[PDB]
Amino acid sequence: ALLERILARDNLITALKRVEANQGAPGIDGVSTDQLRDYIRAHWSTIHAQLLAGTYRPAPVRRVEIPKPGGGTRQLGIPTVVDRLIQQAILQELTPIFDPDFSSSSFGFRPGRNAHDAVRQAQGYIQEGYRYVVDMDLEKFFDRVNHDILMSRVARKVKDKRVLKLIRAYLQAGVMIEGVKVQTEEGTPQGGPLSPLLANILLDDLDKELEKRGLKFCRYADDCNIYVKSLRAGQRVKQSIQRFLEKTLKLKVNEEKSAVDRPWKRAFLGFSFTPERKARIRLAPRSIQRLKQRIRQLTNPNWSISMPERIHRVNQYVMGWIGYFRLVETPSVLQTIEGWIRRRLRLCQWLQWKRVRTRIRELRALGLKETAVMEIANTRKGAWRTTKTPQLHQALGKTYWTAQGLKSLTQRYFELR
DNA sequence: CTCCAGGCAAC
RNA sequence: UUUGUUGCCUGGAG
Ligand SMILES: Nc1ncnc2c1ncn2[C@H]1C[C@H](O)[C@@H](COP(=O)(O)OP(=O)(O)OP(=O)(O)O)O1
Ligand SMILES: [Mg+2]
Repeated sequence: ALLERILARDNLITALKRVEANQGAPGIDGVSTDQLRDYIRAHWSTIHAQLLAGTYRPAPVRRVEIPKPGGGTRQLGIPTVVDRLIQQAILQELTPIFDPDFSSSSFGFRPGRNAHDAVRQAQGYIQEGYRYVVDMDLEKFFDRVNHDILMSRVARKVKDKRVLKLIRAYLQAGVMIEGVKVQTEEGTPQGGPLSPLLANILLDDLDKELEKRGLKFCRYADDCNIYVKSLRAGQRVKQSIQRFLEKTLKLKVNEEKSAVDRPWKRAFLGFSFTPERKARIRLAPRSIQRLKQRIRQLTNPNWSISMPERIHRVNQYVMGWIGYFRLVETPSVLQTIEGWIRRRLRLCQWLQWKRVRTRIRELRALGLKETAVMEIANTRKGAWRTTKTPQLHQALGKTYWTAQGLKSLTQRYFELR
């Protein structure tokens, strides 16, 4: 049956190679992915037997506080490499049981689906005429998952008692706080490979309810939003759907994040929309802000890196960044921040030549005319002031940065379309 | 298409 | 320090 199919050699090797590919930091017992094979070779006889019997209670997860993009802190729960290995093996077999029967409009944590699919569908509704969003998000979503309501929804498709106990064991598994196991009454650990699937299994009913009501929506994990014809209809469905998941499913809603605003006045998966009669996809203000922040630190202040290395490091971020944000239909802002990147990249180039003699040497070598060299080389104007002067645009223009290895943001934006 | 390494995004 | 799912981007071996 199922737990036999989970523990098949072929399934465990694919689960092994995943854990090893991730190179995650060790769980509570300090064994890294680098010695996962040698661990299982030594202890599989004990592990294999113990878990199929129903007795195996897994190792408690490790608590790690990390920052979230919103502002606050996220409590991680890192299982042991073997518990990551086992959870992966469960996930690999449970996926084809549940995933085909998940909603058409569910895009989070699923294979062959991404954030772009969720945004394009969301755009489709506002483009047709449903020009008001019912934005929503849940408070501490993974932490506030009730074990009984989860396992009930798991029990619908998987009838095997051995795996239901195994999944519950991982839910039950505690946290090790300075050498004591603290029991977990509610919540799946953020860090267990099986946790995202379990999250979708619970919210599967939310999709079916919204599908039953005949509502247009796009879900990506807890970030769910429903699109409507007017604000009255949007306000109506907001508190109605709020009470559904709060009583039937028992999950709290984040009222700070949840709102019934216009779609172009809110952010959905790092994107927003435009006021236009056909609503174009644009960058969210935070998406621009985070790019700026990352470019500001990559360009060297008290940091100290080689110049061509920084061009490679900026390329490596920006080319990766535009890989995701290519979905936007506004090259104007992309042209602006590309120019801004160059102005930031001139700040380092300018500060590299501190003395005027080196400035005169480098500008003359670059091909700038002798009148322009002397006019700017010995200026009282600040570094950020001199970066936007006619002289430094000429000497260190887009032509220079392209010829010295810098990848054009807007070029690759077009080349990815 | 599967596999390897480096990265970027969403949650 | 930093786990996880999922998707893509760049290079390499089949
Ligand atoms: N880096 C991550 N590692 C592991 N799980 C994550 C990570 N980021 C997000 N998740 C998971 C766990 C979260 O409960 C779930 C929904 O994300 P998110 O809404 O950002 O956090 P949250 O729902 O726990 O808190 P919040 O109250 O701030 O919305 O996605
Ligand atoms: Mg949330």
